[PDB]
Amino acid sequence: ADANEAVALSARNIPGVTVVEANGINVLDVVNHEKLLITKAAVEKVEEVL
Amino acid sequence: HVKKGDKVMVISGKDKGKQGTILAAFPKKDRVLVEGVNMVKKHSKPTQANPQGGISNQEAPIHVSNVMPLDPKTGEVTRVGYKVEDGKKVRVAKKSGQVL
Amino acid sequence: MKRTFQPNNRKRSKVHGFRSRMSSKNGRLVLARRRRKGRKVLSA
RNA sequence: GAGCUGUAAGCAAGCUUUGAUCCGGAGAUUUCCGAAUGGGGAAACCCACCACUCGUAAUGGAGUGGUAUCCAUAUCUGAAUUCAUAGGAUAUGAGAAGGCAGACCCGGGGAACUGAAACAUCUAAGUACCCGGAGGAAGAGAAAGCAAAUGCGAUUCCCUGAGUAGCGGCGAGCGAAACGGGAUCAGCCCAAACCAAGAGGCUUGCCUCUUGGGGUUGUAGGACACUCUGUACGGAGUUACAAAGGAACGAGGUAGAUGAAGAGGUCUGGAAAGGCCCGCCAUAGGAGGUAACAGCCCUGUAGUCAAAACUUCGUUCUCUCCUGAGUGGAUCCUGAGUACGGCGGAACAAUUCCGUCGGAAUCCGGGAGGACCAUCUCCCAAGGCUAAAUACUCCCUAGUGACCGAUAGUGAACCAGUACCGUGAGGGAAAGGUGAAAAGCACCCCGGAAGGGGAGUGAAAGAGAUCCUGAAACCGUGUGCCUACAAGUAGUCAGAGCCCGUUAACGGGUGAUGGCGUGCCUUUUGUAGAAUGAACCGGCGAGUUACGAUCUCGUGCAAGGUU
RNA sequence: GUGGGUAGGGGUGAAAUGCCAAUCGAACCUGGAGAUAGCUGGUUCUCUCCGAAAUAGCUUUAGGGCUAGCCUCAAGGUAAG
RNA sequence: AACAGUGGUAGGAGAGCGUUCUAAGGGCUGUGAAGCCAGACCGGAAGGACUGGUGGAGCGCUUAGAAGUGAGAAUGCCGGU
RNA sequence: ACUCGGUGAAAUUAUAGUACCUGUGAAGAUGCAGGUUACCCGCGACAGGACGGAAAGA
Repeated sequence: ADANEAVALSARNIPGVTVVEANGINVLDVVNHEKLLITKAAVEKVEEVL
Repeated sequence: HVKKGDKVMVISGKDKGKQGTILAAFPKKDRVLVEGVNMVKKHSKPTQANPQGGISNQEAPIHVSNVMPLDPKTGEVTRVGYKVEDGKKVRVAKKSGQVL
Repeated sequence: MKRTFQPNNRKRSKVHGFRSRMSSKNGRLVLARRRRKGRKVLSA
């Protein structure tokens, strides 16, 4: 939703994982990464922005 | 991480598995002379030193990352750490915790 | 430890020499240009 | 915190855990030339004077300081002129003198080619270039404005207005501004008029000389006269706001410290970081190295720290300094040869610049809104100072490329502005690769040597010093087929004989004889030509990018579409 | 012989090419400058479909340029040719 | 399927082959990569494989993207002969 | 000059197994047509062609 830091620090070293906040999603990092993990709050934020 | 006079063990190369004593160190090149390890045969001409001459049998320096010290209590290879005992920093053995 | 060319020709030094180059703004411009290029030898 | 005496060999002699080599801060020494400055001079050198010191019986010799010019401040004297003054002398001056960063900005001077198919102006262009001044930035700056409104209110920079208005042999072309949207955002001080003090001419008065208060203004303010209000416990500050020193805390910069986890087994191999079968760490899977492709081998990385000494910023204390608001408006001030006019060139009713003569007003006062004449609307000239937003980087630190990879990329990956060329200004190259490690060939043999053949090292010696790979031209040795009665752009189609045996295919090599057949490119009406070019081989070598115009196709939305 | 002087829209003092560093009817070097040229030469892989012109009118026109004529691609009219 | 057609310079239009790089997916390769040499193989062309030798460490396939994009001629420039 | 021993360049150069005659032909045929001659390879001379260069009229 709004860039919590514990999740950003973890998975920073895992070689295939990228963490972004709600207003950072864009076409390349959605198409490129096979799977999408999203929190229920980020779903609401993306829905209300668009 | 190792210096002259240390008991080490070779990890990589033809002599992998051998263990010996450091005789010299070359920190300007990260090379090190280990006894009984990486023996060469130099064809030396007759000259003032060694008047008759011949084919020698000496050691040659290997790379310092090919060798690791020995843990004092187990005898296996250990990584190096640095503690400060008495106003003096000492190399420690990560595997156990003993000095040198 | 250098190379010398005509170390006896006085007219050469009085025409293309250092002290003649330093005697007018144009010669000083010449010396500045040769220093900018990086020449080993300035003037005669 | 253990080796060290650079490259970089060798060969000697030494230093170092009572702590070297090395890295960072602060110091010391710093020959000679060079602005070069005691005088001279062909830069790297000659020759001096004064004071002190070393040395000689003395002359001769040596060492250490001072000795240029201009400017300023004085002090004396003081050419003409007596003082004065030019000057001279004397002193005191971290004054200024030159360099550069081929960049950025102020000022002065200032081309030509070109284009306009020609040339008449213009354009190129206030460009190139030259001269002077600087600063880390620089002029620019707080309305005698815009302009016409419900007005905004210093300057500068970006978007838009707009390639519009306009200027243009109105042709090429040149080319605005205001409004609106943003970045950054503070405005002040003096003169003048009045008060107090001393003097200096004047007779006191008067009147100027200075010093302290005073006051900075336009739907005028100040002086001035009178009211409250103060001189502090409040405010401000060295960045303009007059002016002006220290001390403590915090964060940086210039060395560094610490820092997780695999020798996993096994296979090939010269070597494992690779394959296969297993584990671990991760705020660390950036990067480089190591005998092949490493997270866990090394240096490291993430995260935490660390400074004796210099510095760069902040915060606080300390320090220093300091009144405002009213009523009036009797009487004075609000920036002198200026504002404006003529006279010429310059520039070019004309327009301005500069000179060339003139020459007001001044609050009931002026200046403006293209001219003049009146209405209304805004402002207050002839004094000064101001940061920020912007321009550029010779340099230093950390990084990044659908950038080059040794004829490329800097001219220069290598002792490159070098070697060479020129009298000089100046011009200006070529040249990277042993191997993981020198383990860089003891010894034997031929040879004067060079160079070879063994032996040996090495995974490789056909990796042996211009030593990775090594193509083509060019030069050779051996051999299968043909060739000494034959006339030819040299091949192509038909075709015996001989020799082979393939990516097995109506196979490969060579070819005695027969038919046909005037190279390639460019150019031209037309070439085989006595049109043109190429000795051969290799490398390099030419329709791009930016901004406008227009057309087609695709996508989105559609009378709306877009920032 | 030695040491010197005159510098480029100048010198060699008007009368002489005899020249000024292989340069002279205007020296040389760097820059404007990748100047300009209607003149000259060159422009690198392949196949498929279609396929010209060398004629008239102007241009101070001068082998250059513009308008018609002749080629190709696309969309419509359609069946006019 | 049935007809009809397929010479070509300037020129117009169409479809493709190769090269370097980048992105995604998939892979090769020390039991031997790129490069070099040879061959009697495959496609309509540009071209592409497969075997053997040398070489001794990197390369390629699919789909997109971007170009310093392909050489026999310039009295081209540099080297070798 | 020539032979022998030593050393050793340059202009030029599309490739080339490069005869002659009579014709044909964009300039003048070695390379086109028809015919006639000619065993293979050199060394020394000539100057005929030399589409050699000089020239120059113009």
